[PDB]
Amino acid sequence: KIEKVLYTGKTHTTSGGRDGAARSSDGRLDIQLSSPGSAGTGTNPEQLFAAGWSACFIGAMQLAARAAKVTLPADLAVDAEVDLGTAGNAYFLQARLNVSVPGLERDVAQRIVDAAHQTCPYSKATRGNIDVDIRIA
Amino acid sequence: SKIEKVLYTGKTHTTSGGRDGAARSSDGRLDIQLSSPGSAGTGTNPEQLFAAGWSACFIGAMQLAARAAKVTLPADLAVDAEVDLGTAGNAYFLQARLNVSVPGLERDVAQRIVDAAHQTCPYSKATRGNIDVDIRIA
Repeated sequence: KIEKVLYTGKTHTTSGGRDGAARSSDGRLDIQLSSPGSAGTGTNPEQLFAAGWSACFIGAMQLAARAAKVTLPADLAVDAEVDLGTAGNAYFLQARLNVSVPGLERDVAQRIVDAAHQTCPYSKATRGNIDVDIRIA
Repeated sequence: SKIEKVLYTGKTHTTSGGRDGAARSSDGRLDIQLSSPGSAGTGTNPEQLFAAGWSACFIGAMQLAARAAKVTLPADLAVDAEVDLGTAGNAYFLQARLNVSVPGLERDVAQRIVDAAHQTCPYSKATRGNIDVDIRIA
């Protein structure tokens, strides 16, 4: 249970079927949507979740690196994949985050990635409910 | 291994500089700048992205339920989502509110579709028990 609310992201999302749209309250996000894998030019929940988790993960890595007095490489990146899949009539997500951290000693890099996976609120939100493979790539 | 068949994989490349960042999907369908919401930078953020993604996924689960029940959903269907980033102690957490608008649909049928979507939506499954989620129907 949150004690202090620091920021609220607000969106309005519409759909006419296969194609839709989502716009944030402040216009920062203004995107078209199309069903994942369909013919549409819009994005989808899997791409959105991959982007959002990856961003939050990098921020958590930066926090951890500060606490450890470690400088992260300029070329830090996360290549994420989020699958939609089924078992029977039931749908699930699963995720892979491949962290690119060139220049850091193995142990140092692993400690930072491990701290991030512990502190990242998206990682906390999904803990124990979906499979998540975090690797240094 | 909950998944037996993978239907779709979304792929992204994300970088940040700690003030600006960027995320781009492999097929360029998503191509966004990121900014800290504590700045007035024009980039988006993980809370907006999560709000949008869950909303999109929720609508898709409603569409699935409505199709099977032979229900026509309003063309002006909408989900208004809010995702809070908050703290307890020095630790960060999310919570969410989804407000579903289905103008013209009888409230009985709306409740059936919404209650079904919250059970079957993969984002709702992925977060179950870890964060507070309030679902309302306008």
